[PDB]
Amino acid sequence: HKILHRLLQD
Amino acid sequence: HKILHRLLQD
Amino acid sequence: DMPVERILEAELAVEPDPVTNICQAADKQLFTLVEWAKRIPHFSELPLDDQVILLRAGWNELLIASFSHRSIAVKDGILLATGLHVHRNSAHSAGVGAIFDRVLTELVSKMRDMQMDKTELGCLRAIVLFNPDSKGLSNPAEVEALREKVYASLEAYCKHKYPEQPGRFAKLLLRLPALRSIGLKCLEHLFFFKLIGDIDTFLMEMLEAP
Amino acid sequence: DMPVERILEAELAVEPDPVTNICQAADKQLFTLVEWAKRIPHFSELPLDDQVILLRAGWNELLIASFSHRSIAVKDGILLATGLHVHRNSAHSAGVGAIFDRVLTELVSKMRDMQMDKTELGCLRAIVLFNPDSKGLSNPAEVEALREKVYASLEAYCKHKYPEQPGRFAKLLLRLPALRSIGLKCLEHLFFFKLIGDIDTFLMEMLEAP
Repeated sequence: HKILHRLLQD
Repeated sequence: HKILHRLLQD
Repeated sequence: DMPVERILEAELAVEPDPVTNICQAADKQLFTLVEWAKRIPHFSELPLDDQVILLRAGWNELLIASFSHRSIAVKDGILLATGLHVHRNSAHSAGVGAIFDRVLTELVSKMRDMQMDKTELGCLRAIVLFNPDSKGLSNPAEVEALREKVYASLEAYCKHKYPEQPGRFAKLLLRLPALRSIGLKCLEHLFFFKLIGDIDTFLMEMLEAP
Repeated sequence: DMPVERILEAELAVEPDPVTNICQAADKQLFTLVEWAKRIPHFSELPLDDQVILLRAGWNELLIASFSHRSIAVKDGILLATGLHVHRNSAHSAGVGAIFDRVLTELVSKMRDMQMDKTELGCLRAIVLFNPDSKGLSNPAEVEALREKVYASLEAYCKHKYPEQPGRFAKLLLRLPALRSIGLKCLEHLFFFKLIGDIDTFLMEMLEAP
């Protein structure tokens, strides 16, 4: 789930 | 819905 | 007026391969459900057509609530009204382990951990019975008002019996979304079992189109 | 600690054929959803894997809650975040009238009738965010404790702002089962739209298997 991950990281 | 009806009537 | 004593009385009055067994038990419990509903204050005074609507909308959630609470002293399993215990491993090997586990973890275990009592159960079920969102109702506002009375009576009973647990009332209401989702998933399974026809008449009527 | 002021702040910070339009708007709102979640107290302190689990479990209900409340001054229709109003008749003639009507009668109209305010909305959404029944969570008890804090703060806010409406807190929590059932039905439709492929990447990721 790359998009959600990248957005949660910053 | 005969069964439910008959049971609700008495 | 909606006294929790009468609701308790209603619960006490009705006290008694794995998919086949679950189904037989459910059919049998549908007859008992009607007898229970008639003991809930003001329900029998509703127009006959509305009583029908409410029971057809709520039956599966009402049944799930009962067998879950019946099963709270049971380890990893469910006590059916027929006297038969169905365990985890048995449900897993019939291909229904996922839904079974949801009931166990979201309902049974949480009922056990808080020690939900029979008055609390009866009130939650009466709230589910008086569902003002049910389609076709001749007067939805009358049903909403009966719902409001159950949960006002429930809140006062929790604050009195369990004064040291201020969050308990909300905790009870917050099992209802889980109950709704599990009820919907159960219905999908029942329609599939009906399709792969390897189901008694009252359960069958409940699965008919309106 | 879970102050309703911060939850309100979170809501205010994010303020902005029909199935295609609904989908584009939903994709766009997924980005905003992440920004909202990070403003809800204690959420960003949860392990990254848990934050992921909670958002994947709750996203569709969180989005439905927002567009319903946005639409309360709208007659027989829905205000999308894109600025477009979708009316009843339009949803009916696209073959999605049933689900549209449920949102209107079970959510929009009931939010309007009680004048649900933005703090109340934000709290209900934070309760939906902190769902301790989400599968895979490394510590479900930590999520449950954050849920408990939101609804304790909500109950105190209702008793203070609306002291003449003692049933209001329960009334709020009792829209959550409707929200859950409508969220499930929406998901079924989205999987069908994905199948009859006549959907942007974030919405698509949300519909992927875990």
